[PDB]
Amino acid sequence: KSKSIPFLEAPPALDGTMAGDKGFDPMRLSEVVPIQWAREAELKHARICMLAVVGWVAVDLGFTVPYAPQVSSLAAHDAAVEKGAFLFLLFPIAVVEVLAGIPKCFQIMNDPNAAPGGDYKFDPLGIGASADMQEKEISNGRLAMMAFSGIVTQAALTQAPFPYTYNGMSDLVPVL
Amino acid sequence: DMVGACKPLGFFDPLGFSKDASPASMAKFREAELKHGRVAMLACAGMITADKFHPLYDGKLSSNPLLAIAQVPKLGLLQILLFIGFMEVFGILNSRRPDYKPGDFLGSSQWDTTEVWDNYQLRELNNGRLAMFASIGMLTHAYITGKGPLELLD
Amino acid sequence: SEFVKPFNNDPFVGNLSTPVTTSTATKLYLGNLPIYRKGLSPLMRGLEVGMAHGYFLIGPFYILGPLRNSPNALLVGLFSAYGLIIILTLALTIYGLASFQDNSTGSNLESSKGWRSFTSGFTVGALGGASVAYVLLNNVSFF
Amino acid sequence: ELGATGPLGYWDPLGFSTKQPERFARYRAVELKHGRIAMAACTGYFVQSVLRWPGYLSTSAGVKFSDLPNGIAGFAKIPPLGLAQIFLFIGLMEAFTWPFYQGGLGKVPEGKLPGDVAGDLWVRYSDPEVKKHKLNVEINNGRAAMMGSLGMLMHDHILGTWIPPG
Amino acid sequence: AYSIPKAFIMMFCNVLVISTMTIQGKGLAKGTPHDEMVESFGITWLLAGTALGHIVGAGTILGCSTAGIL
Amino acid sequence: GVEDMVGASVEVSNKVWDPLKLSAKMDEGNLNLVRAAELKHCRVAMLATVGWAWTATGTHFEGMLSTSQGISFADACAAGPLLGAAKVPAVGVWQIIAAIGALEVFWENKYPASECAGNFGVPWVTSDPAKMKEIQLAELKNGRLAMIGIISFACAESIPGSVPFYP
Ligand code: CLA
Ligand code: CLA
Ligand SMILES: CC(=O)O[C@H]1CC(C)(C)C(=C=C/C(C)=C/C=C/C(C)=C/C=C/C=C(C)/C=C/C=C(\C)C(=O)C[C@@]23O[C@]2(C)C[C@@H](O)CC3(C)C)[C@](C)(O)C1
Ligand SMILES: CC(=O)O[C@H]1CC(C)(C)C(=C=C/C(C)=C/C=C/C(C)=C/C=C/C=C(C)/C=C/C=C(\C)C(=O)C[C@@]23O[C@]2(C)C[C@@H](O)CC3(C)C)[C@](C)(O)C1
Ligand SMILES: CC(=O)O[C@H]1CC(C)(C)C(=C=C/C(C)=C/C=C/C(C)=C/C=C/C=C(C)/C=C/C=C(\C)C(=O)C[C@@]23O[C@]2(C)C[C@@H](O)CC3(C)C)[C@](C)(O)C1
Ligand code: KC2
Ligand code: KC2
Ligand SMILES: CC1=C(/C=C/C(C)=C/C=C/C(C)=C/C=C/C=C(C)/C=C/C=C(C)/C=C/C2=C(C)CCCC2(C)C)C(C)(C)CCC1
Ligand SMILES: CC1=C(/C=C/C(C)=C\C=C\C(C)=C\C=C\C=C(C)\C=C\C=C(C)\C=C\C2=C(C)CCCC2(C)C)C(C)(C)CCC1
Repeated sequence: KSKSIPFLEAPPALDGTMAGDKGFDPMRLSEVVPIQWAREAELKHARICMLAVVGWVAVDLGFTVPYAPQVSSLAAHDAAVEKGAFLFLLFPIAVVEVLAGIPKCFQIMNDPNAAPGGDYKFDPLGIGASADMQEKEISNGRLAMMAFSGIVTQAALTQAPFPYTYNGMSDLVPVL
Repeated sequence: DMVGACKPLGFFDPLGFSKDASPASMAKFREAELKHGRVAMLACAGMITADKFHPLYDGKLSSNPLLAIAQVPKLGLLQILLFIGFMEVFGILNSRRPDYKPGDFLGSSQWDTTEVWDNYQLRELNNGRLAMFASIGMLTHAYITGKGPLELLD
Repeated sequence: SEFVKPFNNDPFVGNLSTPVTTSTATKLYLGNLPIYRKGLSPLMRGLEVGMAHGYFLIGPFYILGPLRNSPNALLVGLFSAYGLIIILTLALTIYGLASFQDNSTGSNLESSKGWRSFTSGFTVGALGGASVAYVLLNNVSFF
Repeated sequence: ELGATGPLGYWDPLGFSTKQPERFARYRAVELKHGRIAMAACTGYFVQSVLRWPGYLSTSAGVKFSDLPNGIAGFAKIPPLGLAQIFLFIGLMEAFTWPFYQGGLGKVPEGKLPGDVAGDLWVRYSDPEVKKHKLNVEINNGRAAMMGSLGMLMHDHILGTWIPPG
Repeated sequence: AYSIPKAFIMMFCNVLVISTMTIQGKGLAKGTPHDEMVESFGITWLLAGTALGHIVGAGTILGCSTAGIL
Repeated sequence: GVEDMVGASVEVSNKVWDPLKLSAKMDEGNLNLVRAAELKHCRVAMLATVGWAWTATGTHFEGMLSTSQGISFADACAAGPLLGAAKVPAVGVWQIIAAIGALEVFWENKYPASECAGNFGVPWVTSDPAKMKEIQLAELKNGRLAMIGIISFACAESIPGSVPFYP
């Protein structure tokens, strides 16, 4: 029985070696998608959403680079596209993806002796790849995914400052 | 025995008939059943097509089935009667044959038939029954309203 | 459920017992046509065939002839039918002469006397049928 | 062991029956009774939302079946004689027709099931598996119906219509 | 999705397709249990079922919008 | 088994009442088929009588039957049963008959009429054979009266003054 859903049996592929494992796979994607591919995708989305959340919050608070538009994060995409300097953020993304994801993706698909998904060996400071720091990475990334989804769909809906709620801190704190 | 039995009603025979009747009587009953079904299917198809598509006779004959036949010339009726009579004398000779199988102008007792043949025969029979009811309904509607089937549906 | 089987239970004869070839309707119609009917003499076979063909031979010449739009359209059609029937029975006679060279049986289409009787019946029947069709088309106002 | 299956198996988050297993029969009787009245009330709400009887509710009064709303106001707009008739009908049906307790409180029939109040003339499934499944769906529908009926009652108390704002 | 009628129609079409579908002779309408379908086919049972459910839902929604029923 | 079947109404005769001898020459399967037809007529007649009583008395839904055709239940109820009905879209009528046909196809495949003489899969209210036969006889008598009642109602409304009362 899975630890997360106590009325279903966990898949055999999940086991307990992977970081962030909680037996949560009710519809068993792990049989139709390789777990390493799924983990690489999970970590990629998690990292992109962490960066997106912190960048959105910074730009909304007002942290702006010189010569850039002085706009909120909701209109920042359109403003940057109009002003021009937004393809040079795609260019490093282009080289990183084409020269690290495609080879790593084909290694995960084909090679048996390949690094696990989301492992680029990126440890400049040597902080450590412990299983505590992988669990923390995964938990923060999942929280950032949900938080970014909420932030975008609330900012577009309400068109308000940082809280992205209609009333403000009053909705997070009804006592106010 | 025969092929007519079907799922919705089973062997439908409330009023005897089948028992206490000769094999010749049973063959006559099935021949009449198949003839009625076939003629009724022809009548239903003819009425349905001639309601909205009647190019013959310069398109002047009415869509009413009970008046189109009145307007048809005498020679056409005589030729139709001659054709039907020729088909019926062939049926009579088939009856006189010693290996008659009620309704089977194809033979079909001289080939290795299986249950699919019986199923298709039942398909013919049930379509004939449905057409038997439908054609009489069409004629009664034409007499009552004066409109044909599709004109009534309009 | 096979419906095409060997002809007369002979797989090695060049034929098949299809519904078209062997069905009861085909057997009845063919066997009851005059050329195959039982008990008919060769004269009677020829007579029936003759009237059947001479009745319809007039029509093409009458309607689609050169003198269709003429007062003598039907007479010309009948003369054309008579000429075609003359050619047909000449063909029949020479066919009998070529095929049934030596024969003494008679009363059989595959014999000289029987084929001569068949040709005679065909000639008389065709002339009579063409004449009857002429009379009917003259009195077409009846129908 | 009837009641207990589903997403959550036994579910006694305060341990009532665990502390007092002798009272499980009484609690089952009360649950079934509440579920039955709840199913009746929910069906009444759904069917009154669409269909209203034609005729005078009372000739003496000026109120028809069509003027009543579907809620507390609808129940309020009934003559006191009609309300008393409803009350005594419920009283007879619950005291002499379908008494859950043979005698006093906490005295449900030991031979019969806790909610076995129907007489001889009733639908009975002579199969243990089918009977168990049908009783399980009975009690579960009772739970869902009574939660939903509390929802309807609170919505109609607050706004006036059982359906909440969309 | 915008309208509650549209959501209801799409959900009903998806549920109907999932109930009445059959893969290799196995289906809920044909008395195959949910657990056996889940083990035999996996999430391919939901993916194909909901894909065809969306196709038929689109067909019926567009037809009803054309007819003015919606 | 004409005597085996339940339905002998003591009011008309202590035994089976078959004046024209239509069951004298009949098969057991066809007897079951005829009983199934009798029961289906009975059950349709009771429901039709109750529907007539509800629609004629003024009972109707609160709504519109077709948004694209400007129809309402109140108009059908005000018109009357014979008319109001005529006042329904043909598409809705075909949908009703299609649902009934789906139910009948499923039930006849599951419970063939000749095999089961109207005994579908609904659960039974009593297992005592005496009460079982009494309930079956009561069903048949009520359904016979329902047939007579629905035809009487039809003749009353279609032809005025054709039944003494017509409540
Ligand atoms: C007139 C046409 C006709 C004929 C000759 C037959 C003949 C036959 N049917 Mg029947 N049948 C017919 C129409 C006909 N059927 C129709 C339209 C249906 C659809 C309901 C059926 C449905 C049916 C089933 C389901 C079965 C048969 C079977 C049979 C066979 C046994 C019963 C028998 O002897 O009936 C004798 C019939 C007659 C002598 C015809 C006249 C009957 C009375 C006297 C008058 C007409 C009745 C009534 C008043 C209808 C007209 C009123 C109104 C609708 C206009 C036999 C070959 C059974 C079979 O083949 O088993 C092997 C079988 O299983 N039939
Ligand atoms: C094949 C094409 C063709 C067709 C359709 C026609 C048609 C015609 N030509 Mg001809 N013609 C043709 C080629 C053709 N021609 C050629 C190649 C030449 C050059 C030599 C001519 C030169 C020519 C002349 C000089 C004249 C005609 C004329 C005619 C007309 C009358 C001829 C006649 O008496 O026929 C007689 C035909 C028959 C006795 C029998 C025809 C066959 C029958 C109907 C077939 C039935 C088959 C049946 C369905 C089988 C199954 C039956 C079973 C189921 C029972 C007619 C319009 C005459 C006219 O007046 O024109 C307006 C005319 O003067 N044609
Ligand atoms: C007597 C005899 O002889 O035979 C009988 C014997 C026997 C056994 C009794 C039989 C039976 C069966 C019977 C009578 C069964 C009856 C069952 C019944 C009557 C069951 C109601 C359920 C209601 C529920 C769950 C309500 C949920 C309600 C919910 C989820 C809500 O909250 C409502 C709501 O959320 C919505 C939906 C919309 C939202 O905007 C919000 C609101 C809050 C408004 C037989 C066999 O048929 C015949
Ligand atoms: C053996 C032993 O020792 O103990 C055993 C035996 C013993 C003691 C008998 C037991 C018991 C019985 C107990 C304790 C039962 C408790 C029952 C309980 C607690 C029942 C609440 C109902 C609330 C309702 C219906 C609320 C409606 C609310 C409605 C309709 C409202 O809308 C109210 C409203 O305010 C709102 C929400 C908003 C406002 O805008 C409008 C208004 C003002 C209208 C136990 C538990 O078995 C323990
Ligand atoms: C002196 C006299 O009468 O003069 C005149 C008066 C008048 C009025 C003018 C006339 C009339 C008309 C008449 C006589 C009309 C009669 C009408 C009559 C007799 C109407 C019965 C309805 C029964 C129903 C609807 C039963 C439903 C029953 C249902 C749906 C159930 O609950 C049963 C069931 O769920 C259970 C409980 C258990 C489950 O397993 C499932 C089943 C389905 C089995 C006449 C003809 O002119 C005669
Ligand atoms: C719970 C179910 C129930 C049953 C089993 C039941 C049985 C009987 C019997 C048979 C034993 C008789 C003889 C009878 C007679 C009358 N009932 Mg009564 N009745 C029930 C319910 C209601 C309700 C809700 C109302 C009501 C009424 C009246 C009036 C008044 C009419 C008028 O006002 O002109 C009269 C004469 C109304 C009322 O009290 O009106 C002031 C009203 O609202 N009844 N009622
Ligand atoms: C036997 C009962 C019955 C069932 C089980 C049933 C089920 C479903 C389902 C499946 C869950 C759907 C999805 C559906 C959809 C529609 N039904 Mg339908 N329906 C039934 C009965 C009637 C009647 C009597 C009418 C009707 C109609 C419509 C219209 C069009 C409305 C309009 O015209 O605006 C639409 C779109 C009306 C109609 O077609 O009116 C011309 C109409 O009168 N239905 N119906
Ligand atoms: C089968 C069939 C068919 C066909 C048909 C046909 C093929 C027909 C034909 C027809 C014809 C084609 C007919 C004919 C007739 C003829 C006649 C009717 C004749 C007569 C003649 C006569 C009468 C003669 C006389 C005479 C003589 C003999 C000699 C001397 C002179 C005289 C004149 C005296 C069809 C397709 C429809 C389809 C269905 C089936
Ligand atoms: C039936 C039959 C058949 C057939 C069929 C078909 C399908 C078809 C046919 C066809 C044909 C078979 C045709 C024909 C045609 C013909 C023609 C087309 C002719 C013409 C002619 C002419 C035109 C002539 C003229 C003339 C004269 C008359 C004389 C003098 C000279 C002249 C030249 C002037 C068979 C054999 C199989 C078998 C048996 C039966």
